[PDB]
Amino acid sequence: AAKIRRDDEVIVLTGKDKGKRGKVKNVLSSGKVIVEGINLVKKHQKPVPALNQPGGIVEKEAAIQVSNVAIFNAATGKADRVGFRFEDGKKVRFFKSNSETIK
Amino acid sequence: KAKELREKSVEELNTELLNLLREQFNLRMQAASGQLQQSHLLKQVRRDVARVKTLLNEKAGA
Amino acid sequence: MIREERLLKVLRAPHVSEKASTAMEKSNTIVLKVAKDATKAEIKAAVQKLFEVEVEVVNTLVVKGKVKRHGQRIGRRSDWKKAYVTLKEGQNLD
Amino acid sequence: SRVCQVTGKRPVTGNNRSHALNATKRRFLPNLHSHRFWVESEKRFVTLRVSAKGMRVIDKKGIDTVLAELRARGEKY
Amino acid sequence: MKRTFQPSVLKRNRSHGFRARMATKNGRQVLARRRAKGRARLTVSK
RNA sequence: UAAGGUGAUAUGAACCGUUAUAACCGGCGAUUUCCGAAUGGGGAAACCCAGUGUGUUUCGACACACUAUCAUUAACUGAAUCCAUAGGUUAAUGAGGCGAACCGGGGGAACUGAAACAUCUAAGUACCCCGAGGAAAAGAAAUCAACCGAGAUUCCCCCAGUAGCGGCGAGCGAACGGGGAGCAGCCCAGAGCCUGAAUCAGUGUGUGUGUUAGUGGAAGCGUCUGGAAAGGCGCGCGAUACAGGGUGACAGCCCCGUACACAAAAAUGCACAUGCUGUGAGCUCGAUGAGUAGGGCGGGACACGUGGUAUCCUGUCUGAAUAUGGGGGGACCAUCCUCCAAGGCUAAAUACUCCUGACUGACCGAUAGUGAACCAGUACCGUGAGGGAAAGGCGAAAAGAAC
RNA sequence: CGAAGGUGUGCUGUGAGGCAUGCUGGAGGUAUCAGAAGUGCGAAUGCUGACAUAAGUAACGAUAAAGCGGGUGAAAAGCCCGCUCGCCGGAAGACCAAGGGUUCCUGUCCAACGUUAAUCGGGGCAGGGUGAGUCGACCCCUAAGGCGAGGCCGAAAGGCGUAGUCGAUGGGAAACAGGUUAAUAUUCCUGUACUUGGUGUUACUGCGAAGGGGGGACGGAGAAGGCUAUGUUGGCCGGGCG
RNA sequence: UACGGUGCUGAAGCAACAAAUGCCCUGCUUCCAGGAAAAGCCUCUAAGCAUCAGGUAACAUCAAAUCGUACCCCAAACCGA
Repeated sequence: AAKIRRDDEVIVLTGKDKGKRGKVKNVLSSGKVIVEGINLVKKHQKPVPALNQPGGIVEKEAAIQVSNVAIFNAATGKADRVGFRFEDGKKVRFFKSNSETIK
Repeated sequence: KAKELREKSVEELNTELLNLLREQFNLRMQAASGQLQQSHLLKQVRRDVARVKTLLNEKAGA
Repeated sequence: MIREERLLKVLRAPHVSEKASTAMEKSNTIVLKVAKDATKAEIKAAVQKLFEVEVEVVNTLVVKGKVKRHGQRIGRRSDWKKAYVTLKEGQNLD
Repeated sequence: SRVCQVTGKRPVTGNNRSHALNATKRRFLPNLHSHRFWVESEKRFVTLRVSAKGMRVIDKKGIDTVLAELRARGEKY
Repeated sequence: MKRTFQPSVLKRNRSHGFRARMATKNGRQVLARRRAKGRARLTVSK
């Protein structure tokens, strides 16, 4: 019963990247997702001789609260909320708006 | 693997158990050296043995 | 007569160190880490079976664990049993 | 322990009251006595540490009885 | 100057050790007390 | 129940897993080193040393079980001593130890007050000991009452700071009676008839209802400030859900939830329903608890300090009647009333919280609140019993500052 | 479009106080009228923390004593190497017990610790290191003493104590010399030994204890005599001729 | 020659004297204050067993487990903050 999953395309409700869109890369146990291209930070990576890392200002993706994102309904062209229902003895997610199953 | 191993005799089971243990030992020997570059194997095998042990206890007096 | 399972569980590891290397090269003596509960005869039996090599004798000793300090917190390392196993003349071990 | 075996009389605490009513804790010991009792049925003497009152009881009832009660109580004699 | 504490392991154990505490009632109560408190080292025993 | 996982400081490595034996959660199992009642003997706890038997051996040794004490019962055996008994060896069953408070019993202070102090008080308190239960204890009138009557025990409010007690000081302090909570009565002292009649406990089965994982669970957009909107300003919608928490500032409609509606393969509590095992109900005839009641001496308990002191208990010495009898009605006698001691059992209303869950607070908010918001009964101190701290906050996010 | 808190300013009330506002601060505050209090601190040789003073003052822990050259280093009175000097030598040397518990050795670092500096350290971090039939414990035996089946005694708790069982500081089998590690050695290696158990043997033939006996098994002081450890001298061997 | 050391090599290796508080000595002499215990060890038999076991005899083989072993130890490591 987790509304947002690894490979869902989502849209951001809040923050500096609000309105933007992206595929979820992975979701954390802490209640945070990392989405592709959305929340970017320019970490100063410390060089290390071992592991073949040179060291520089790497721009990587920082996590974002799940609440802050929303699963995008391609049909409506908008963010929607997710509900759960049993179809053929199997739980499936659906868009509250327009009531269509997520596939 | 428990369901597969359940369909066996006692003598069989004992042999595999021994075979698991010998492996374990080999891995331990490798691990101490710089040979073993697959650590999960140790974990696996230990679990495998415990499973067998369980299957022996179930068979004999349960 | 020692049970095979027990034998397998005896031997923890080879011990690498300068002294150990010297013992290997000169006196034909291997230095093993073994179970703390493992007695000498047991160790010998296990050597013979699992490395397939004749044993002259086993000396053992108990290594006490060092007290260390991780940050502010004190903590002690485990004690463990060392075994010098002298192997019969002409016995070459892999 | 100073206990009549027939009656169960133990020591009990109490006071010495002086003429000036100065209470001081005291005991009251029973009048115990170890006595051989002839048991006519079994034909042997049974020793019993027992109070004069216990004696009187025995006399009244019969030693055999007393022994039975005691047995019931789970006491050795 | 000979100071009061002149350690001796055996003497320590006999006096204050676990088994000594176990032997008598009062010692057992002490042990129980210490357990209740949450003492890590229940006794002098190393 | 699942698309994410392999606890944490704490990353990484090597890996697993994605529609179902990955991981996670719950039931029932398995394993469960050593010390510890510790129980084969010993011991400076976490160690030392056995015995016996059954099996195996590559014959060097392995394995695994049993071996405490006491009580009780049974079997065999068995002295002085003829029989016996004591004793002895086996076997079975139970116990042992730990644990907050509450409960019953065995013992039992002093400081203090009395403006000193001894009776008295503090107080049957503190404490020590034994025993038990989820509660315990008590309990079915040899009770009150007053010539009317009540009808076992327990607890609450009155009666009443009254009557009393009291170096008549300091202080202690009822009862009768009334209002409530809750209410239940039974058996043996013994034999006849009838024979399985109510009730209780253990134990299976069935039903209901919990508990131990869970499932679904409404409705919002635009714009301005701003690092960020949940804020402002607009216009909407849900509400058996505006409890609460989180989300980059304050969110009913972003998330988790909440109301509401559903859920258990398995285990299990409590109700009834039912089978089995033990138990005996109703009827007639009786019988009706002796070193006991009373008494003397000494103590103690009763609000009651021996006093004019009834009543209860008994260390000591005595010692009835036994229903045509006996107990009590606060010295004692007479009359009347009232009850039936010297054998037992018994739910409820009552007491407490080590512990579990839920919810609440004109309670604290880091010198407070637990000693302890933090790896605290730790560090440290002490031979030991024992004592016993300090120490919370970057940021929304490490983006924790490459060069 | 900036809350509390902090810090200035201005105004204001008879006072405790109040109002406004600049900066800081970055999220809470709260009128009014009522309500309740852990409601107001300068003192209690009050408590807890912080920071002063004396003061850069006293002191730097035996009056056994240092000097130089070279090295390393960011830096050398203090570290390493060298040569002198000085101190102990029935100890200030060597080996153990007890007690400690890694302080041992190697590499590395110098914040803190070291009464200064520190490249050094018994400091930090990492790694390494303790080898036994004959040493010791364990083990057999017991002393003082402890526990103590039954038992005797005791309100309870418990006390004493028999049989027993524990208890060394005492009794009881066996190893020496050399060599070796950075760090262990009667433990490793080299050589040369010993012990007491089993098991199997052939040979023989009275074995057998919870019992009997012997032994173990024992004081102080004194006196010598015989010895060795050890030392001195000579001889010998090697080197030397200042 | 990594200036730490490593490998090879190696003469003589006798005598006298002196000499312990150490050994013979758990002895001897003496004194009164009159000087552990038990086992190991030797030996004697009893119940027993009886031509078996057990004993001693050499010889062969196996065995000796476990724990401690670093370092300080009149001290900078123990008792004294």
